[PDB]
Amino acid sequence: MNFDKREERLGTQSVKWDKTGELFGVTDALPMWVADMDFRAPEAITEALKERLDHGIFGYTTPDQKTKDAVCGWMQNRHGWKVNPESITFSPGVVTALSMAVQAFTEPGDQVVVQPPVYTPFYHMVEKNGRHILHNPLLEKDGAYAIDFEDLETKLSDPSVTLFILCNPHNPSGRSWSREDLLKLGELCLEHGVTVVSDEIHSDLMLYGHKHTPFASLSDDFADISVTCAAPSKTFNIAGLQASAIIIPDRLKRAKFSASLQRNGLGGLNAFAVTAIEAAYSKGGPWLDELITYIEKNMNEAEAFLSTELPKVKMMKPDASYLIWLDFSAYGLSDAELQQRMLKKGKVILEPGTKYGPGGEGFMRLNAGCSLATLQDGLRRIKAALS
Amino acid sequence: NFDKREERLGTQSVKWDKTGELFGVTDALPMWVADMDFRAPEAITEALKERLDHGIFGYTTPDQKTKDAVCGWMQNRHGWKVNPESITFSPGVVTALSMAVQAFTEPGDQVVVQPPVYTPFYHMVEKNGRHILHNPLLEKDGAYAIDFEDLETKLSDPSVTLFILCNPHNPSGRSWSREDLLKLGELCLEHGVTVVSDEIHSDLMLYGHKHTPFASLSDDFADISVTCAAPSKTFNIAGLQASAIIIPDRLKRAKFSASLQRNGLGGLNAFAVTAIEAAYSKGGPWLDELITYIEKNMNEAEAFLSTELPKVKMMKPDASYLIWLDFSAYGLSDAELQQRMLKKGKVILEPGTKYGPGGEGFMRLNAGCSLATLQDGLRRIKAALS
Ligand SMILES: *Cc1c(COP(=O)(O)O)cnc(C)c1O
Ligand SMILES: *Cc1c(COP(=O)(O)O)cnc(C)c1O
Repeated sequence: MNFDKREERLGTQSVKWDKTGELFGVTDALPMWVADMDFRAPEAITEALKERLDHGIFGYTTPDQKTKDAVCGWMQNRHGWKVNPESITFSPGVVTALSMAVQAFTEPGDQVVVQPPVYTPFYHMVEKNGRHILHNPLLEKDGAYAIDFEDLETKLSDPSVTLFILCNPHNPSGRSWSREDLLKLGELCLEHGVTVVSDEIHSDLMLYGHKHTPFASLSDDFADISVTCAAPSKTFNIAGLQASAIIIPDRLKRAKFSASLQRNGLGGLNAFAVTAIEAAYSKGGPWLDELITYIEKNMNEAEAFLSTELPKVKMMKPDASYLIWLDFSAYGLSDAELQQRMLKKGKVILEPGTKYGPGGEGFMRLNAGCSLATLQDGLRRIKAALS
Repeated sequence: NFDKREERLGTQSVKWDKTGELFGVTDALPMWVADMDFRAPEAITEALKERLDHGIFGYTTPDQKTKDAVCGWMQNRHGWKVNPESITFSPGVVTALSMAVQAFTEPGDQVVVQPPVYTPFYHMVEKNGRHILHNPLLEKDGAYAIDFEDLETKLSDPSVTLFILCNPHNPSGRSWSREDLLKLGELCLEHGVTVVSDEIHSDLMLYGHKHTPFASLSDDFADISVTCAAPSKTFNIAGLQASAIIIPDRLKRAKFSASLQRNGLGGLNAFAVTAIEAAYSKGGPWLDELITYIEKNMNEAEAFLSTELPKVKMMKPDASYLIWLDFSAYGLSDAELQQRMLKKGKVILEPGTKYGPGGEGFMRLNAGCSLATLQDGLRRIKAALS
């Protein structure tokens, strides 16, 4: 493949490139914010979409035995994890699945534990459904995030806590939790009667031979209290297609999740979604393995550059994915001022760290899912941003 | 060109590939679920190729020119002025109905519908802890009419908060008159009921029938209505999951958005964003060519039914490609009618059962197909009835 190839994305109705005016107040800044890549989907996906377009009929389209086998086959090949086809419910996206899972496995007024800072919709899919966020803040220990197990046990044992949403890899930072972290979390959740939603959407994008451990893979018991959200969207840059496989080995939990879909008038995938998730999990491998190497070399360049040129900026090197959580605390600036210096003076758009709630103060997130050249330009824009 | 023979077996089509699971047969001609056996308009497939060639499928959002396409259609096809601020995108009309029910009622509230009607109307009320209240349709002159005296009684009940209008009405394809709609609006305005109008059959007006959007009739009506429109039935693209929901009243639009956010919805897929624009922008003449082919298909059905199966009363539909067929005069049970159709004739209709009360003795025949496929359908219906 050829990730250095320069793409024009202006005028493609791209949220990342075309909605900067609406969302940031600038038209002339390099977009490096929302988590989508600047790359063409693999040819293995587009071949098969063009094939679906050629048939020319776009009526009611359903996933089938071969769609499920591509999901199962992929999880066994990439992650060593056995999934029965029957475990899989499709969804138009993982944020939808987060919402459905909240509605299915908790009551109005329950508490849901998350580990902040974290992906913003975790807050929204709990708060907007009249459930309550209880935070288990992560600890910064040695330029990497660690889980605080003493706080978690205190939080998980309150009787109104019925759900825990795990982000693994964690967004932001790209932290890949250890087997032992998951085992400790799992046992606490069994003990305290807490269903686990595992958001594993970044889990294919593992850097430097970091190993992903799907929570549900660890025991029967874990499998029976888990809802794993997986998707080709981050892995193959096809968020645009609204395709998710949600894995729920417990029949009763699956039926409750399905019921939430039915109630809200959902359960269909669009016809392109159905082609895309079969092609992606069938023939995506080789392209992913070239993307990892490409992202590794992008991450080595950002680390090289910041530690040399910007020594007050502290970069968490991610274990996975193409998003870099960056610490600008040392500059003593408001989040309001940091962002204006990036927007007006560097001409670059990063995600402001306050988006991710407590612990996001003084950080911003940088989308390194672009050609080396675009990354080098953006790094220079961050330096420029700071006098 | 609608006479081209089109292969749909092996294409993950619910209609053609899910018969074994849903009807217990794989050797029958499927003429049940409401999608067509035709290629979409070239105006949509050509714009789809453009987005495919660009080769990147990240987060894609509707823009002003998407909402303009929608306002262009409603102005050009209907004479309805729609401000872009009024449009909220949804992945589907069933999704919209669920959202409307959750946004505009309380649990325990009663929701009026006119049976027999599209099955999801019942599910999206009952499954959400709301109560279906029937305003049954009367058969008069072999066509449906509204029972306004019964309707007035029911809209008066104070726990009734929502009316779900099907216009055109599935099943039957009935296109409600200006007069019908003015009287319905008056009652809901009188009794503080919110009107959800499913208008998804509204662009396939046959034989000079004219669709009247509820919302178009006055500011009073606009402001209590939720209009669910889509290109999906009109252009055979239900599998691109695109729809446009028109809420002129800003407060009800806010509550409807809030139901979409709450459910982690709001986004359209990249192809839907393309498809809805192209369809409402450039689909006009392909649709006129389709109205004409449907009209021929209906004429053939009426001619064949009046001559070869005169016991069958066809409701000639005002709109869409779905034929509501009364098999009463045969005296088979609903269950024997379906086993005869599926096992003897080896053809699949929608059993009128599923549409609720007023549905017994009926089945719905899908004529959205080549005249050849329809003639094979009618031949199999006659074989089933011997
Ligand atoms: C980007 C992202 C998502 C997005 O899910 P969709 O399927 O695109 O709705 C969900 N979770 C995490 C952690 C993400 O980073
Ligand atoms: C087919 C049909 C629908 C389904 O709409 P989607 O866009 O597929 O959700 C809704 N309403 C009526 C009356 C229909 O006939």
